[PDB]
Amino acid sequence: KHKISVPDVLLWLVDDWENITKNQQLIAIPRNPTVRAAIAAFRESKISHLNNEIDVDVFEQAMAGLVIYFNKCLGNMLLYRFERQQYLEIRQQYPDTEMCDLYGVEHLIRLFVSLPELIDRTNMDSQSIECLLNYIEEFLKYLVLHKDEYFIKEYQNAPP
Amino acid sequence: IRNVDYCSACGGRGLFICCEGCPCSFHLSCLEPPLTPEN
Ligand SMILES: [Zn+2]
Ligand SMILES: [Zn+2]
Repeated sequence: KHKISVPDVLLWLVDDWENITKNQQLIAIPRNPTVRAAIAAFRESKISHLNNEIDVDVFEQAMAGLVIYFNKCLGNMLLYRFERQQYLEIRQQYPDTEMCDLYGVEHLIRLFVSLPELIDRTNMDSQSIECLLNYIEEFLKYLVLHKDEYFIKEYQNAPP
Repeated sequence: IRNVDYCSACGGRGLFICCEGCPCSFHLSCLEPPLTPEN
């Protein structure tokens, strides 16, 4: 409804802010692993622990909605505007692949960090927002648990 | 109908696609079709 708990390692996000904008750099965005390959990991991580039918149904609904939701948002309001011309660069390479399978989970966590300010634009009920923010913060924790192969380690200082 | 100079999506400058219903002029790259003059 108003609050998340970003664990004090993703010191990364604001760094992400600097390079793309001030210390001019870029992320070339054919990526492996992709968003879709990590949700389908955390799902398989946690869904082995949920007990009742209610829990597994709501988890499945949220995850499917999340792949589709990252799809529909990734274009219009998830890029720093320097990864914008390069977005046009990549939009000509792959024309037959959905946006939910070309980016690593570093844009997804931008969604995770900006979600509550978006649930404060809709008239959801307390349990919808409660379970939603619970799941995404658990995802942030799982990501900081495995950031070896998930986050990038270098930046692509590229031409305009 | 006076389209404001700066971008409607980020705040930059350049040539943008005009809009009559609203003086909103987004960058040709700041839409959600990512397109050059293609379309
Ligand atoms: Zn408008
Ligand atoms: Zn723009």
